[PDB]
Amino acid sequence: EVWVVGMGIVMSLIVLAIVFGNVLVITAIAKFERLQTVTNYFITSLACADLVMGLAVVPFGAAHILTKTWTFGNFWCEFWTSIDVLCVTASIETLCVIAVDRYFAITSPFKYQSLLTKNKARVIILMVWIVSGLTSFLPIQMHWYRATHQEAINCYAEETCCDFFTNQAYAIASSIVSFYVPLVIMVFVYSRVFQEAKRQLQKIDKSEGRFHVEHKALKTLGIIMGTFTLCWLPFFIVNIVHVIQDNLIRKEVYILLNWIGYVNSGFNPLIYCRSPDFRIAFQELL
Amino acid sequence: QARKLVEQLKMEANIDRIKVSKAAADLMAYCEAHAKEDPLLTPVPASENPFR
Amino acid sequence: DQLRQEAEQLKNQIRDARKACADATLSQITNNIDPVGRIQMRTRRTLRGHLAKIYAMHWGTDSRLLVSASQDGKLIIWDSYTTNKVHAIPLRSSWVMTCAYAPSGNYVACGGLDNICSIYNLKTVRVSRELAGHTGYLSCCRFLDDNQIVTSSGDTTCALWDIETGQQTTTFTGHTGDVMSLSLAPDTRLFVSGACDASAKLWDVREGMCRQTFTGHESDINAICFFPNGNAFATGSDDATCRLFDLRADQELMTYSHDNIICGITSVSFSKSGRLLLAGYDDFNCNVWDALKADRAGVLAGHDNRVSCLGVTDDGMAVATGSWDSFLKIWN
Amino acid sequence: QRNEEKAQREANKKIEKQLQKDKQVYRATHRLLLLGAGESGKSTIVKQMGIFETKFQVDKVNFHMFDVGGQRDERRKWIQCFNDVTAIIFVVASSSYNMVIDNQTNRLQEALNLFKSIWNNRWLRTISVILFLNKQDLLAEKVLAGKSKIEDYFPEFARYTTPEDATPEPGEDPRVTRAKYFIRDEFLRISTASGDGRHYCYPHFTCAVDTENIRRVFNDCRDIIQRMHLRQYELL
Ligand SMILES: CN[C@@H]1CCc2c(ccc(O)c2O)[C@H]1O
Repeated sequence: EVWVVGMGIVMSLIVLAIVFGNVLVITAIAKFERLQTVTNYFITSLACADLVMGLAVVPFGAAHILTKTWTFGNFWCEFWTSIDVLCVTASIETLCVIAVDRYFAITSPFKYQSLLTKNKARVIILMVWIVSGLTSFLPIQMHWYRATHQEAINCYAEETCCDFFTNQAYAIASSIVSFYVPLVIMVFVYSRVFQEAKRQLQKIDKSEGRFHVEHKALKTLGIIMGTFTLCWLPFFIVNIVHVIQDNLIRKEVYILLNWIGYVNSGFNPLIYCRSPDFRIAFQELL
Repeated sequence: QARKLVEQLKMEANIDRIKVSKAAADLMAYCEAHAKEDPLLTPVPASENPFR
Repeated sequence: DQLRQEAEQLKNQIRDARKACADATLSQITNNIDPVGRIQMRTRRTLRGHLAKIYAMHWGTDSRLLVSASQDGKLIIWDSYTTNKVHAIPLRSSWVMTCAYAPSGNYVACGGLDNICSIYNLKTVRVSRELAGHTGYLSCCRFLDDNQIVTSSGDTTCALWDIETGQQTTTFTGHTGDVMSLSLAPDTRLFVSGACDASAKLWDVREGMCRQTFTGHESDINAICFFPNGNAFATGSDDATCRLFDLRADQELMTYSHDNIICGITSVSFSKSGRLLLAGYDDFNCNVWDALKADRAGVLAGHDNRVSCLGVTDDGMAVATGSWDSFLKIWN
Repeated sequence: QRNEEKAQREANKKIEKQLQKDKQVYRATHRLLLLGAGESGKSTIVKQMGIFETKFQVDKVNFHMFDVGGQRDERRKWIQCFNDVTAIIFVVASSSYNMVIDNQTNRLQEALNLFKSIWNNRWLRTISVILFLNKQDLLAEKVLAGKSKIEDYFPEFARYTTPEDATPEPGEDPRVTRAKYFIRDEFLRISTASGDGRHYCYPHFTCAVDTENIRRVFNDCRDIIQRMHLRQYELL
């Protein structure tokens, strides 16, 4: 049982890190009024999504994988799956919203102070969570997601086993809603922002080239994008494949990639809370 | 010019100064006598506190 | 050149006399006095609604009402007990450097980078009178009564105004710097002012003449306030030192400074009993100084930017700090 | 009893609505400070584009410029009120390298000292400066004539060499170009050393005849806000 103990320790460390980071950033936002900013509202929404993930689906999923059987009821299986889809969709779409906000900030500086306001940030967050719920609770709870092959219906009939079997159409639609569309939007906006940064650096080199007066931009963009891309891209490509091809993807690989995607919730506060104000707030709190 | 300045200094010079011990004693006596009425120095009960 | 020599001789005589009357420092007398101990202050009410940084504030005769001035061009009047905005006054000039709430409770005056001093009638909210005549930015204004106001401006001269006639009744010249703040004595007879030069002077309102000059500081003076007794006053300097002067002894008594702070004091106020010298700082926090012992009692922190205003109620119940962060935190 | 509370609540609601309406305008406007040598450039640029406040809107963006009113003050304690402005517009007479105002060296050492004081001010550690070298034509006329020598008033001009990477005017004498770049390079040497990427200086060789200075100010403000947003994140 050494391997089981090691896996349990690893998942316990993962959930502890996720919960700790999320509660830290949320309480840093809540306690100090200086941190309350229109972008920080999106940061808070992402932190809340990651906190719900770490509190709900990481521990129950760990218990399921260690026990190899679902102790709780079928309704609880459905609710856990719905919460998982909700958390993933909300987190990724909130990352997309943050990217769009930054794109509007750099690209249109004069109109930024009017295009985004404190009142409309709440509307944007509500829309993101409503879309996540509609793509998560509506199909899962009203039972539209289920497949029809013998293994899937056998798993559905038995309340002991809780595993994800889904239709091709729902899998494709959920993947497009959750990851692929936000991925495209984020790639476009970040390419535009990087182009703007390069243009500004060229202007600076033109004005003050003689005096000493884009590695930083590349490093920041790589940290922001690669961590999100490397965590979720394999999971979503295999998610599309395993409904495209029945026997292409094994269950163990699917779960491994799903948990690799889960780790992105813990990684998010490190990426998005490196500002000096957040660092000072964290030092003051702890 | 400097005539106004020197006249002002002359007017300011003709003044009476008490010993610093007397002034310190007066300030200390005032602080001790009016110490009871100070809410910041001795916090008032929450019932008597208007803001709290 | 002979006049300069006479002035130097008079200054030397003044220094010799002040040294002669100096017998024992205030610390020597106050050593036997027990310290106030650690003082814990927490924000009771937080006032929000200012668009830009807050530069000045003034309490009312009743402790409920206070008026605040901000560079956004608004002069908001709050209600401390219920945390409500009684009035919000638009301003002709966005830049305002001072405000005052009349003892009668009816008039509010604010001035700024524009030379005009504007007085607003609360109970009638329009500009009752625009007081013009200065050639510099106003720094501090206080009300002698419902009809008389004294202002401090960027030029070296202060002035006493008459609201009914809108003219300078008397002007207080003879100073050598941009006056940064002034305070009125508990009786309306006297007032003092500190400025960019190290000198802080005392003026007699009725006669119009200067009486005493204190040059203890080594840099500019940004804040000033009388002791509640009215026979002493403490000045806040652009350096780290805050000093307390005496009118009767005509010299500095004690200096409030610490080696751990190098910023400049921007606001000074006294407690009702006079044993606490609350002084704002260019640092984001505020310090509370034991006046008689120069030992720090408490620290007032919670402002994200430098504190530019500070006041203590007439009954001594509340302390409010107005920082460049658009908030008015009321302490107790 | 309850009537007073209801009245205060209604007054607070009305005042809060008015404050939100005022915020909708305040957040969308930009404040600029027109600071510089008071003997040159104020009248021309203000016409081209205790206190004087002029508002000009370009590309549906509301700007608002404040002139200090020419308060004769060696020490500027009112400059701390301008720690939130979008930019500081500095106007310097580039043609005054020989004039002497109790007179300063050239009025240009005075301009450099003023620029250094503004640049290194504690309250202006973030505010960028838009710099205008007004009276360009008079400087060219002075340089063309041999009556006054720049190297006499400015010792470093003798060892100065024109920059290889430069954009001279389509029709300009080489000596005038060298003098213009020298005057520009003094201000940029002052600006680049103290700065740490928070604020930058934008030089401009403006002239009284030119009427496109509003567009230049708009572009510099856009670049200032864009660079501030980029540096707010780890980018740039
Ligand atoms: C049970 N694990 C689920 C299965 C499918 C899925 C996930 C997350 C986001 C989606 O859009 C999905 O379609 C995974 O977390």
